[PDB]
Amino acid sequence: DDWRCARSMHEFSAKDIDGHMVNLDKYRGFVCIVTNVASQCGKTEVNYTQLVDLHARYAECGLRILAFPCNQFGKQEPGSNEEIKEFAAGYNVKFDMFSKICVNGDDAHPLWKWMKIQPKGKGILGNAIKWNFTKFLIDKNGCVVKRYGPMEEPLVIEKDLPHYF
Repeated sequence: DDWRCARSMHEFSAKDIDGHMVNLDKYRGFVCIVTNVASQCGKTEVNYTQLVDLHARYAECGLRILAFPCNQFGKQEPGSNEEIKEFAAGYNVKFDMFSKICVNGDDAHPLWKWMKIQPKGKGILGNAIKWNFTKFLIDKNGCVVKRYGPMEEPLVIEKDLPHYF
């Protein structure tokens, strides 16, 4: 449980959707949106399309997006990593797709256990991720700066990006 004493997203690693181990310190210096995704939710389309739009408009200013598939919410991400990769490609995703994980419970990926206990990572009701497409905004130092619920369209994050983005 070394995740509990971490102070930055940059202290974690995660397998990408192709199986390559990513050291998240590669995001040092970048503003990041971290989100749990699913292919079989009613808002799947609006979330993917808006995240792609944010990335197209702000990648050159240093925005990065880390999408973590998760099957814990209505069994709405049942497919294999290869299937999910091809699904995201259908929305023209060019940001970073990760291998499927859990976000709640003791088996949750340590990055997610950590984000949920940060001062700005707590939800409106409590810490647990409530459904697909929760979003966390992470600053260039790897700290959580804001959390957005499943009903928040990604475009709501845009105003919270740095004023010179």
